[PDB]
Amino acid sequence: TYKYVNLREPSMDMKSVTDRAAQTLLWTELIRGLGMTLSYLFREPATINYPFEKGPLSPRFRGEHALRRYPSGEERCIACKLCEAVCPAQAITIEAEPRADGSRRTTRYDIDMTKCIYCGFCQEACPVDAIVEGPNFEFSTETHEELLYNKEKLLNNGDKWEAEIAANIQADYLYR
Amino acid sequence: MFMINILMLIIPILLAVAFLTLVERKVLGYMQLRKGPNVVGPYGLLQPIADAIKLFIKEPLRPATSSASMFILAPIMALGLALTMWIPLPMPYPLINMNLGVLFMLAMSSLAVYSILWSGWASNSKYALIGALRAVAQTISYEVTLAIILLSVLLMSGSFTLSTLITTQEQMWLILPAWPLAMMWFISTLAETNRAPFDLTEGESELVSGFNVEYAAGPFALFFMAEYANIIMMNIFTAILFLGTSHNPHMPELYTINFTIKSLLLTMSFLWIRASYPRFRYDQLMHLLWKNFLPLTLALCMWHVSLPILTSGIPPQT
Amino acid sequence: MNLMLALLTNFTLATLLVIIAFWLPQLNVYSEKTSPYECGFDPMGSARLPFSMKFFLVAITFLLFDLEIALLLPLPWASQTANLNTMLTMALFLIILLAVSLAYEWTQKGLEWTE
Amino acid sequence: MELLQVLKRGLQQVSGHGGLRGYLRVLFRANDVRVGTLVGEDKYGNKYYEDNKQFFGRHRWVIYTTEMNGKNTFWDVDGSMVPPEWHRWLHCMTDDPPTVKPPTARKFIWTNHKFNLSGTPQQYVPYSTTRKKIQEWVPPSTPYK
Amino acid sequence: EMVRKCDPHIGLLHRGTEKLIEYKTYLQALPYFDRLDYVSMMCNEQAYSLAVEKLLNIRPPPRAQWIRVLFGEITRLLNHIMAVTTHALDIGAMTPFFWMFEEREKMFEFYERVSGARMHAAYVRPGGVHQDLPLGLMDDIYEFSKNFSLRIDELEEMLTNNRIWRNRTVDIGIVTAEDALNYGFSGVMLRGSGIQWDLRKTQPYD
Amino acid sequence: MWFEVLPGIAVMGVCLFIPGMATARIHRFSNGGKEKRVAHYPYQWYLMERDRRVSGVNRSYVSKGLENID
Amino acid sequence: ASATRFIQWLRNWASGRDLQAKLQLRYQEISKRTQPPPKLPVGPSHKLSNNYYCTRDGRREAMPPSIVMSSQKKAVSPAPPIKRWELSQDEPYL
Amino acid sequence: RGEYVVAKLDDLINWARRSSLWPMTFGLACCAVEMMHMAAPRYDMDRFGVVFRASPRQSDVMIVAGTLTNKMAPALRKVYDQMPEPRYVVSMGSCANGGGYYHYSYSVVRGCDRIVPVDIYVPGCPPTAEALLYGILQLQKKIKREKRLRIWYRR
Ligand SMILES: CCCCCCCCCCCCCCCCCC(=O)OC[C@H](COP(=O)([O-])OCC[N+](C)(C)C)OC(=O)CCCCCCCCCCCCCCCCC
Ligand SMILES: CCCCCCCCCCCCCCCCCC(=O)OC[C@H](COP(=O)(O)OCCN)OC(=O)CCCCCCCCCCCCCCCCC
Ligand SMILES: CCCCCCCCCCCCO[C@@H]1O[C@H](CO)[C@@H](O[C@H]2O[C@H](CO)[C@@H](O)[C@H](O)[C@H]2O)[C@H](O)[C@H]1O
Ligand SMILES: CCCCCCCCCCCCO[C@@H]1O[C@H](CO)[C@@H](O[C@H]2O[C@H](CO)[C@@H](O)[C@H](O)[C@H]2O)[C@H](O)[C@H]1O
Ligand code: SF4
Ligand code: SF4
Ligand code: SF4
Repeated sequence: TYKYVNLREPSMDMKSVTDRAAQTLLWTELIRGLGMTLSYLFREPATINYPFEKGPLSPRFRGEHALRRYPSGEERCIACKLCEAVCPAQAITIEAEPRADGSRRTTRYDIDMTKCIYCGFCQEACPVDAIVEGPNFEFSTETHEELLYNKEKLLNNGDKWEAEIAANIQADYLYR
Repeated sequence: MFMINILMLIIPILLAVAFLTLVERKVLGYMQLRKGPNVVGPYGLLQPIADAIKLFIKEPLRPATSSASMFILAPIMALGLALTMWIPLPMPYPLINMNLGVLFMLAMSSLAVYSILWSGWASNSKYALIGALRAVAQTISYEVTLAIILLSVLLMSGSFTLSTLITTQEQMWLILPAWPLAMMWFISTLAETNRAPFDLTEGESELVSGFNVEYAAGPFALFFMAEYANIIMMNIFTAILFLGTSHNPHMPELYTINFTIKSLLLTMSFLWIRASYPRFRYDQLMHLLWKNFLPLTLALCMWHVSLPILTSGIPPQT
Repeated sequence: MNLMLALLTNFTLATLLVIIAFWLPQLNVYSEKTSPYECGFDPMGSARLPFSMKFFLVAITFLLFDLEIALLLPLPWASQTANLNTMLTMALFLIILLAVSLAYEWTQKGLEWTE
Repeated sequence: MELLQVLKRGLQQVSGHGGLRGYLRVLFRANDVRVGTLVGEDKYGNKYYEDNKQFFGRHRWVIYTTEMNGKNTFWDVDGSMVPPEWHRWLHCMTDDPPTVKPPTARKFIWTNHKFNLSGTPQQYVPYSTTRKKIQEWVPPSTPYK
Repeated sequence: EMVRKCDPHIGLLHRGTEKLIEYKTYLQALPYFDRLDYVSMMCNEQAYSLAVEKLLNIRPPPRAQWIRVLFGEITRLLNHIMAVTTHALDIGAMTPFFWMFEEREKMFEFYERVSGARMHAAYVRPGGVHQDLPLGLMDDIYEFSKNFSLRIDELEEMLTNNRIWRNRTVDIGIVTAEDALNYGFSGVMLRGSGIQWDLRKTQPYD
Repeated sequence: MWFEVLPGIAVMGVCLFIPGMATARIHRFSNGGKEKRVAHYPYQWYLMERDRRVSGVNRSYVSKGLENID
Repeated sequence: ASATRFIQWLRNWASGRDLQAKLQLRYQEISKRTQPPPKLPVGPSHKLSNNYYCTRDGRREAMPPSIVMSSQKKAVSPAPPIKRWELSQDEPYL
Repeated sequence: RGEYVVAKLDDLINWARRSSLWPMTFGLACCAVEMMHMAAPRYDMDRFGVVFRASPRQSDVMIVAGTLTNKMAPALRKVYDQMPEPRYVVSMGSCANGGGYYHYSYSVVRGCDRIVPVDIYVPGCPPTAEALLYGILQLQKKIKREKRLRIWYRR
């Protein structure tokens, strides 16, 4: 089915013709448009009072990255490199070796946050919930070098944000 | 004591202009479902001060290809002439009482156009030139109709003196016997002030910034102050012409309050109109005035010559 | 005097604002900064090249019409004449000939811009 | 009259903030003089408010502390001062404030939140976390040749 | 100001997307389609997903197909708000942009709630969608959809019968039905000239 | 809310009220408490110039009444 | 929602609509930001028997293209002519 | 005291410049859509004194909102040079920050800071409208820290 957006014939009875003459001379349809903007003047504005108020977000929000731990404090990451393999941007760089206790752990874990596209594939790929995108989006920096995260930065992010990250994962892990 | 009176005219003009910029941004904002400046000072009251200081400590640029003297002259003319427009205004007493105040205002409005033409030409850049030549077309569009609209109204006042319009409208606003002319006058002032939907010589979405695209910092501010001063002055002129305030010689401040309220609301209407409509095409502006207003203005001019004579109500010469 | 004093004060105030604007701020002038603006790419051809005027005929008509209002602006004074029969006839005569000239230019397509 | 009731609410805001001095402090710090229900306060002094009659997005807000981590934040406030436990509630990722549903405690979680440290001596500086890969031969310290 | 010739020079945003895709797996290449027409993110994902599902010879499940249509039409609303309001903003009518971008902001919330991203969701994938709708989302889409037609009415009150708007758009850029087909036009650029064509009707998907 | 636009309007209104009030009051101060004399036509200027001589203090606005005719 | 009665009347009149029935600002009709956990269904291949992958393997049913002609009676069209669209009965003319 | 005066004068000019930041109407790709959402009613950047102006001569900030390609690089540098000073550059999004998804392309500049100096880097792809607003407020607090007159006094 289709419809015509603009295929109508104006009527030619004297009343309709005068109605259009009054429209042309008295600007009635322009006055009508002024009414709409006037109504908006007296509507409450939609503006929120940032930074004292914040736009709403959901548990799935993809923000700044963080490396997580088990409740014992051991790192979850076991250097499988799945996140590195899937990263569409090649933003992840990893090196690994047996730890002094034999554990399979990384010695390098970098995320170039200026390469990253904040797609969340890395956290989908991680089999142990080690790498996540946290809820923080307020981490703009004054220098480029400050956005080249190494393992120490990412672990500090996890320790900094774990309280929120764990609750966000609790809310959404049953959709995953 | 006259020098003091001059300063008590132009210092307030510039302060009113600065806070008209804040008012416009708030009025547009709320009409756009937002707030507008409300952080710099309470309710944004210091925002005009911040912008003014910002611009005058910004680096001013003289373009490599520009004609230096004319580049500097044009903004000086713009603001100088804008302030000159205010001296014959009766609020209720003019600073300068002129026999032909209306004719003086017409002449000074024509001279102010050259601050657009010369700034655009002196910039020696294509967008600036295009903006200036749009000002030529705009002036050609409205100037003839604007003068004849005034003439038809003055056939009821009887003189070219601005203060006589107060006497003329002591019983009734001239908006009643001449609302068709008020309609056409009001539109002509939007074109005269380069205001939306006739903001063509700047035409941001088309010409980036048009005639003033090469201007920065203080020289640019002069053009902004000029335009906003003319917007207020032309609505005071509209209030005097068509919404005459009664004048009590012993309480002249009652006139000033009533007249100031009327002029403010007319200025708010300019912002309201900017919020509501799309922009004209500058050839469509020329056809609006010449093919619609001018035939009607000529007819109404004939009518307002005959009407006083046929009703035996010709006004006094004095 | 009052008039000349008022004009001098206005244009002196404007001049002082320009003097402050140029001498107060810190400047850093180099070639690229002062180059002509054209949306990021260098201009092609001088801005002094001829710019065709498509409303040239309306512009000439404006000159003739702009002199008509000089002839009409005295009408408020002319209405004080005792010889109102002649004055009203000549006032209407002048305005009609202005309307006839407008109608001629309109019907002859003088008000359409050259394409 | 309603126009009178409106003026009464405006004056209640001056008392609701503890007087003209308190009313002016919030007007100049936050450009907002609304009064809300105190949902809670965090260990840095940030106070959290709600008013569910306000529209979604304006129904929760924080008045930042005036001093955090040795920094004077009376005029300098930024969104990175909200700690993670309140971050979830303030952004409406959850309905429950940390007062009612406190986060799970871990011994490795930061006890002291830190705001954005860019531009300061505490800023992060990147470096390679791996040890040198090739070991160079060190010549003997004795002469013998 | 007569236009004697238009010579559009493009490539100022050419980023070798098509060469880059040759170095990605099919999953890794999906987010590149969010960033093509970056106002219609999920519609671009869907086109790529249908292509891969066709070469795979697999079919997405019915619920994913319904979610794809649902968010395809939410995306169409996103696109048309941007198309109309920025078009009006260029012609000088700046106020519809602000009224309608508040609606766009609320639709960005739907994107973020299903995917975690307001714009580049990477949500539609070959095989279906990445995650199921969070509980309570369809209620909120209904609340938004309930009020939206009134917002379109306000937009039409500002423009549709405005004489200034009509003067700027009526008989401007007329293209004939024959030229549009031969020049490779599609979508509204065909239907504006009377051609009765819409792939959702003639070559339906999902 | 829209009434938060009012403060800027009031400031604009006060500034625009000043020139009219100032001109009116400076005229009274400079013309012995009265309105400034308006002389659009030569006759009005003639009388004003005559008042300057009649005043005896070279001010056209110092009036002389019956007390000046013996 | 907090507008006074006169202001509601004024903006209702100016716009010609009843704006209070469809406010563009969200209040309490929106969902709670905390929800009960989901329990999502499984797919048709979640079975313990009669579920051999080789009977549900779409990729292995894809075939190389059929060669119709290579270089190693009535006229036809690619498909039947398209049926003419019918006018909408919801609202044929805008 | 000279120091007290220049300290207060620094506060005035710093306050005026950060309170009245006019970005150039300059956008490149997807990130410009979030920049549009900062001007939209929810965030209303105008309420901080942040107003877009088309002309570089009347702009104080360049927000590089999107991928910078090699073909575009000379134009971006041109309009940056044509901004009067003081001027600031905000790098928005991974593309502008360092190439992002197109870092390895033959046609993309690996970070706009190869072309212009950058004051603030806003991460994300795209950064949310609120994240960009956080970056602008960060720029304001940087301007507030400037010590031009204090350093001039001690020259
Ligand atoms: C409606 C009109 C509105 C007008 C608004 C007027 C602005 C009011 C606020 C004024 C604040 C004080 C001015 C400071 C801004 C100066 C610009 C700047 O940042 O320079 C940084 C420069 C920094 O210089 P620097 O030495 O540190 O380094 C620059 C050199 N390189 C590039 C190598 C590093 O400061 C100065 O050079 C001098 C500062 C002096 C401050 C006192 C100003 C005295 C004013 C007299 C100037 C002489 C000309 C006469 C002008 C008319 C006098 C009023
Ligand atoms: C006793 C005998 C009496 C004899 C005398 C009788 C005289 C009265 C009867 C004569 C008719 C009265 C009306 C005359 C007013 C002028 C009318 C007019 O000129 O409008 C026509 C004009 C063109 O419209 P358009 O459709 O584009 O083209 C027509 C076809 N060619 O349309 C336009 O102008 C469009 C303008 C667009 C820009 C508008 C932007 C502002 C709109 C809001 C302004 C509201 C008006 C407020 C006025 C305030 C006054 C202080
Ligand atoms: C292209 C060419 C167009 C030419 C058009 C010319 C149109 C002229 C129309 C006639 C205009 C004047 O019309 C004429 O005016 C005079 C006075 O003004 C009127 O005269 C009337 O008033 C005057 C005084 O005011 C009395 O002296 C007279 O007794 C009385 O009849 C005439 O009754 C009227 O017929
Ligand atoms: C005494 C003063 C008052 C009397 C009016 C005086 C002005 C008269 C104006 C011209 C009247 C006749 O001349 C004019 O001819 C042209 C023919 O090209 C017509 O113009 C025609 O094309 C133009 C442009 O599309 C449009 O105005 C209109 O669509 C159409 O009518 C005008 O409708 C007609 O008005
Ligand atoms: S979010 Fe995407 S681009 Fe960023 S590190 Fe993870 S997989 Fe790579
Ligand atoms: S996918 Fe997880 S466990 Fe594997 S390397 Fe990445 S962060 Fe470590
Ligand atoms: S950083 Fe991301 S959102 Fe921004 S332009 Fe690049 S791909 Fe688009």
